[PDB]
Amino acid sequence: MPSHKTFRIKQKLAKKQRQNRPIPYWIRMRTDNTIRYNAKRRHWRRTKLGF
Amino acid sequence: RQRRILKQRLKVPPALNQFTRTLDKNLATNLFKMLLKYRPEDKAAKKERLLKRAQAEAEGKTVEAKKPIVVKYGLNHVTYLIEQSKAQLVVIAHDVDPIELVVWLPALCRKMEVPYCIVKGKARLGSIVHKKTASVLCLTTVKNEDKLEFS
Amino acid sequence: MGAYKYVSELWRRKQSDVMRFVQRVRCWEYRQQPAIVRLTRPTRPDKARRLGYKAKQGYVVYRVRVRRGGRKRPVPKGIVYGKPKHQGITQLKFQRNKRSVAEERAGRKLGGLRVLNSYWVNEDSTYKYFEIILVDVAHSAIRNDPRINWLCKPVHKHRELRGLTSAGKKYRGLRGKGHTHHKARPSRRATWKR
Amino acid sequence: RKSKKIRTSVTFHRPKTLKKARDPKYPRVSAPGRNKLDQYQILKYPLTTESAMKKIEDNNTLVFIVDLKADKKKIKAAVKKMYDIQAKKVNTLIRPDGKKKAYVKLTPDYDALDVANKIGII
Amino acid sequence: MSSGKVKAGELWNKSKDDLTKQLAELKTELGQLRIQKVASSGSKLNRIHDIRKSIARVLTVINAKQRAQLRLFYKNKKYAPLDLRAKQTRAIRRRLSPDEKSRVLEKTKKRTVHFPQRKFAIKA
RNA sequence: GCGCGACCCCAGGUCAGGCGGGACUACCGCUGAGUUUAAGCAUAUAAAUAAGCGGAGGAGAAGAAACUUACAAGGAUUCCCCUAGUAACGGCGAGCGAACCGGGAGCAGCCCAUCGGGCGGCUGUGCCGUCCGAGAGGCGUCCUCAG
RNA sequence: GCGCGAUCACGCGCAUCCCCGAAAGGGAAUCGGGUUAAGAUUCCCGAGCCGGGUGUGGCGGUUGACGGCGACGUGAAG
Repeated sequence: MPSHKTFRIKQKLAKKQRQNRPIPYWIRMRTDNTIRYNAKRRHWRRTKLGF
Repeated sequence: RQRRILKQRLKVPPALNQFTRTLDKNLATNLFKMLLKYRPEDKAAKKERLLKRAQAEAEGKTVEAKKPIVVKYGLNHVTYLIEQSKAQLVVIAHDVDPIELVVWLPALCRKMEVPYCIVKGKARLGSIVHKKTASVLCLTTVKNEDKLEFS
Repeated sequence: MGAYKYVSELWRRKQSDVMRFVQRVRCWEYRQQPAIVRLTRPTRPDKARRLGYKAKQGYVVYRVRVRRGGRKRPVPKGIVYGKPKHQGITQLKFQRNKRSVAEERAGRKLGGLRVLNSYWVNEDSTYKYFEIILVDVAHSAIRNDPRINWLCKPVHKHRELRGLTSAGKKYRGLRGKGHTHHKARPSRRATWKR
Repeated sequence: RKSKKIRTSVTFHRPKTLKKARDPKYPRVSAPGRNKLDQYQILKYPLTTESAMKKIEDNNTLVFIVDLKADKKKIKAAVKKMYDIQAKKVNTLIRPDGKKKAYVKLTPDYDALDVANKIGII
Repeated sequence: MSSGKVKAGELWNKSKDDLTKQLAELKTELGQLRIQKVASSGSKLNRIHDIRKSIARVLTVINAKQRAQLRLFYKNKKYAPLDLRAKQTRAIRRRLSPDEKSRVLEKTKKRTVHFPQRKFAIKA
């Protein structure tokens, strides 16, 4: 076996994974307004992945 | 193995579904009236030749000398030149479906005493009226120095 | 006038003389041929010549085959479920006519064309037969003819479906004008039930 | 030459067996449109990680990050043009980047070390 | 030159031959700003923005030239499924362009239909 | 008792040219419920709603009388206002429920029942060169006359 | 018709179609050693083989193969 292989789910899962990163120190500074608690940032233990 | 091989439409159909019944339609029926009989075409071919030389004797100068000939093809023009009583001989094709298109003329012409010939096939009537299409009916309105052969 | 009167006179009399023979014989064909038939000739040129027939490109004539009877209403053998003023399966008959269904079928299959008008080409004992005129919008010959370029206008696409055919006006009650006609004109949904 | 008199006996003389003729096609004249030059740049940058460098030394193989409508034949061509080297095998991965990580093993005739030096990479 | 460029007007006044050498040079240099990303310099910032534009300017400008050229070659001849996009753009706008209105009022029963007037006096 | 080339019906392909299939919020066209009400309920009512389905346009749709009519006149068609909760329907229970007209909004009457295609030429919504397929009637002074 | 020859370009033959449908039915070919923080029968090092696809020569043979009672062993379209 592969480790379920298909590129077409596999890439998009990897995109959401790259998309779930911290906000970049800068966008807090120039800035308009917010306690910038980003927020769409998701976790290995809790809630559940979607497509 | 060998011997025969021979003969599609007698034993291996389907191969054509529309037309077989179309032949059966011509041959069979039941049924009440109406269209049949004459042409041994000897007396077609003379009519056809004296229909070709009823478009094709056309001269007709600027001057009212004599314009010779008219032949007209197509059902409505043939009806109206019978009704307007100067058709000198009309021609009917037997090969007409809808039949309804040509039914009127044998009754109509015999009420005008205009003679009518019944050529077997529609395409030859269209070619010999010098169309580039078949013709269900045609007329001569005025022949051309032929009167004796026309009578 | 002309020759077109005789065939018109015949077609009155479906049951009689040459017309019952020749058209019962063309039903050997009509049963054989599909529920789309395009043909290159009108069966009735008279009622082509009086519903809009000019031979000219973009014109087609087509025969449609529609079942006889009413309408039968889903679901049988899992039946409604409701009080009996509203129970009905074969009892109801459509209040579109069988002529309009033929208009719909035809315009669905020839989707780039629009129904002009339609006529009657008989019945046997389960099929009712129509022949329908559909006229191209998109080609120059229809456009450069002022007797038939009114169809081209974008408002007139899919006109059979919105009931703007002659058949669609007639089942909509728009045959009268006056007295009576009062619930049909301008529309069966017209006042919004105020 | 072949006369349909032949053709008539051929339809009569075959119970089933199937039909037959074959035929050509041709273009018009209104000129189909579209002149193009649609080009992607397969190569995007030489990839840089500690794991690439050891691969430079140990086993003569440069490491690029490439496009996501790569293959191995286009990269085996792309690398060849732009760096003047023959490449012997190419190994291809989708990455958690969304990007395609390609290990390109080169000929010993021109070594990854001094191929690299003029666009240094670690 | 040896320094970076460009203006829009400068590309326009260059030949097809010149601009592609310019497009050539630009990818090559861009390719450098990729290895120079490992360096991370602020010069590779400003420059990697502005080279991106210069590529876009060369790519557009050549496309215009080619469309213009095609239109000039063909205004003599017969043509276009492509310029036919542009004239319509599209299905709604194709419906609005038969044309309908002038043609619809064209023919049959039409000369005397309205009030007459002034015109007759002028020609006196 | 027969083969062939050609006309004419059907069919498949083919590339061309042309259109259509999905969308935008409601508006705008068939099929078609029930809760509910009638203090129950089955006709009736909720409701030709909602919903489902299809399809159009910037608006649709409806249109120049086989009309109204109850007289003696009007004079295509929508819509607004009211005619009216009248007429008519209905356990004639509960409820249902208009039209003619009348005055406005705005007005308009017409129309059936040589065409296109291909190149070439142009100042390409066009026309020319060409090749191809396919309200009517007679007479009369005249008044009016395209662009 | 599709399918195939066929080189010069062209004609000939037939019956039930065409994709998806198992990463655990069926199936062309790889191992051993090494190395990485993290891969590995996947890269390397050694060695092997397959598949698919053009040339080359050894010759085994030539009016399409000898031997061994035999069994059996050591051209080419329709």
